[PDB]
Order: sequence, then structure tokens, then C-alpha cells
Amino acid sequence: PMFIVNTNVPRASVPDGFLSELTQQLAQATGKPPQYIAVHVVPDQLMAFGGSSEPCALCSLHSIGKIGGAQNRSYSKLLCGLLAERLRISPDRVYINYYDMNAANVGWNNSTFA
Amino acid sequence: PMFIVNTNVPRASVPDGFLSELTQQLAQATGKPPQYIAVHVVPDQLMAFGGSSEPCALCSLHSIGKIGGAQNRSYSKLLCGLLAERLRISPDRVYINYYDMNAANVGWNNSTFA
Amino acid sequence: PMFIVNTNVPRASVPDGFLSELTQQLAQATGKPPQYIAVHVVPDQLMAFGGSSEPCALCSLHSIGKIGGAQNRSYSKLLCGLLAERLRISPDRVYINYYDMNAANVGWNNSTFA
Ligand SMILES: [Cl-]
Ligand SMILES: [Cl-]
Ligand SMILES: [Cl-]
Ligand SMILES: [Cl-]
Ligand SMILES: [Cl-]
Ligand SMILES: [Cl-]
Ligand SMILES: [Cl-]
Ligand SMILES: [Cl-]
Ligand SMILES: [Cl-]
Ligand SMILES: [Cl-]
Ligand SMILES: [Cl-]
Ligand SMILES: [Cl-]
Repeated sequence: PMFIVNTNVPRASVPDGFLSELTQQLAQATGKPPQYIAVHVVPDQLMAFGGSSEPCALCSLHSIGKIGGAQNRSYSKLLCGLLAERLRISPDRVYINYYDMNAANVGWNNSTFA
Repeated sequence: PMFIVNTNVPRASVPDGFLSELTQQLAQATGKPPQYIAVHVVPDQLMAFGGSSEPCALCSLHSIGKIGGAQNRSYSKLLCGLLAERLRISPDRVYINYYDMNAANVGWNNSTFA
Repeated sequence: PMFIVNTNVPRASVPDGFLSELTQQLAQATGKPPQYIAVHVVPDQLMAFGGSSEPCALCSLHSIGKIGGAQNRSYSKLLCGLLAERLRISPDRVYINYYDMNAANVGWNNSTFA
């Protein structure tokens, strides 16, 4: 799976280890070995949410399976909790788009998972 | 909805209130409340369009509904117009990918919109 | 088509002409004129793959058609090979998401390809 977070919070505010925490937490949440989890954090972004420049985050979670109505409502709680505590971002200023990818459309190690 | 623009244009070229203008313009075009409209601008990017490094932009508009053939043509005219006027990017060097998201795949404030 | 690569490799490690090679190689690979190919490289990113901060990359290839089972495997071998040879990134530390876009969902030059 892949989790990406874009935020206007400054780099100095992203704790070292936030990537590893996300990796471990998502591995448990998606029931997959942490080795398959990739995380990407992009701070100091020029963004607005509701026309306001207060801390916010635009994120995405891509995974081959393990995505759905119920699982997604669950991930939102996990991720908003992490963004709230580690990045000081209010939960109502967080968007997380979920993508259930076909193995044929995920390239890795010179091939695809199909 | 969420609008993101990645461009090689320098940060300094981004006029003040640009994020607010995008928010306001998209509120009108999509008919959705500005309170839930997110905008993200990423300048100084290393990119090429047609192999050329002249001003260009790669954008995306995600929305739950309000996406379609006719509406997308209208959004493109609006957004390309804004990029040309405000960022001095020629419309023929702009790509905008549109995404109609299922409510169940849009996470926000510890849940999804489904 | 559009190819995006996000990586933790430093900007100074990207060889001169990398965007040109991608443009040229992707045009050949997808069969589309290089004029229609856009490339975006984002180095110095804060990311991890498998909980490791070693060189890695998260990429995406969007195209109207020219995407499928066999084609994606071919694109992956091509792209992972380039990232390995030019950026020194191990192929098993690269993810490439493929997207077959509907023409109506791709804006350009004040309109859409629909
Ligand atoms: Cl996955
Ligand atoms: Cl820290
Ligand atoms: Cl589910
Ligand atoms: Cl897919
Ligand atoms: Cl494989
Ligand atoms: Cl929406
Ligand atoms: Cl969706
Ligand atoms: Cl295309
Ligand atoms: Cl280059
Ligand atoms: Cl194919
Ligand atoms: Cl093929
Ligand atoms: Cl599409």
C-alpha cells in the first residue's frame, strides 16, 4: 500500500519517525507486512481548506484490496488521530482519498503484481 | 472538491489571494459550499510538457459528483483561464485530470462521506 | 500521457537531460507523440519504503488508453530500469501506479479531449 500526505505544516513540525509510525500503524490496519507499505509526507505546502490557511492535509491511500466502505471509515479514524497528534492538524481539515488498485495497474520491481 | 496545481512557475509568480480566488471560483463552478473546497498550489516544479520546460501545469480536480463531459469542458475553460491570467501559463501547456469520487472513498474527519 | 516520479533522491543526483530521456522513452513506449507527453520529477522528498529511508520512488503514469496487463509490465521494466540506472534506485523500492483516463476526464487547452 501507499500513503501520501500533503500539508501546509512546516517540515520542522513533522517528527522524525512519523514515517515509521505511519508505516507500522498502516501495516497493522491493512494486515500487510510493513515491507510493502510506502509512506510519503510533503510539508510546507501552499494550500487552503475552506478558504482558510490554518493547518490542513490532503492525503491519499492506495492499496491492492483492503479498501472499502467499512475499512475506509476505519482508516480515517486511524489517520486523523495520527495527523492530529503528530502534526497538530484538526480532523475536520483533513481529506483522505482511498483508491482500490488492480494488481495489473501497480508496477513494482520491473513488473506489476498481476 | 479538491483542486491541485503543479507548475514550474516560480513561487513569486503566484499572486496573493490566488488560493482564495480558486476557492471562490470553484465554489461557483461546482455549486458546492466553499467550506469544503480545498486548493493546493505547488510552484517551482521540475517538469516538462512536450519536452519543453516553458511554463506549464499538471492539475487535478476531485469531486463527489459534478464531474462529466460538459461540466469538465466548462471547468477546463475556467481553470485554464485562471492559470493563463494569474500564472501566465498557456492553456495548451496545461493538463487537468478530473476524478468523480465515490463518497465511500473520500475520508474526512474520522469517517467518509458515504 | 503524464509521468510523475516522487523520490527521496537529492536533486543533484538527477542527471542533466533526465526529463528529456523520459519524454523520449515514454513517447516511444506509449506510441504517442512526445509533444503530448508531460513529465514531472520531484526529488528530495520525505518518504520511506518498507520502513526504510533508502533510495525509493513513488510514480504514476496517466494515459488515455495504451494501458493494460502486458503494456504495464513493459512500462514497469522500462521505468524501473531508468530509475535504477539514472537515479540509482533499486527496482524493488519503486511503485508505479497506472491510470487509463477517459478522454472526457482530461482537460487541456481550455477544453477536454472528449
Ligand atoms: Cl497494496
Ligand atoms: Cl522529531
Ligand atoms: Cl469494507
Ligand atoms: Cl486500478
Ligand atoms: Cl512482481
Ligand atoms: Cl466533493
Ligand atoms: Cl472512487
Ligand atoms: Cl494521453
Ligand atoms: Cl533534467
Ligand atoms: Cl495490454
Ligand atoms: Cl506490450
Ligand atoms: Cl477516467
